[PDB]
Amino acid sequence: APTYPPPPPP
Amino acid sequence: PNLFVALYDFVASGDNTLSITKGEKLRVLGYNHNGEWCEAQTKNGQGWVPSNYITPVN
Repeated sequence: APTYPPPPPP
Repeated sequence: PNLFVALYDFVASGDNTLSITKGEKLRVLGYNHNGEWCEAQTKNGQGWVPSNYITPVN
């Protein structure tokens, strides 16, 4: 998985 | 059971992430260590999407 956080949902 | 639907569009930011469209169905394989990313399968391929961007359906 990506090391960075996912975007927040709207 | 691992059958889900996308709540929001998500554009792949590279690094094994998968683009998904609202309304699209996915199969979930699992989650990363903190549950923030979900590894999923759709007709467009397989990759990581935000866990919050999807939900079970049926």
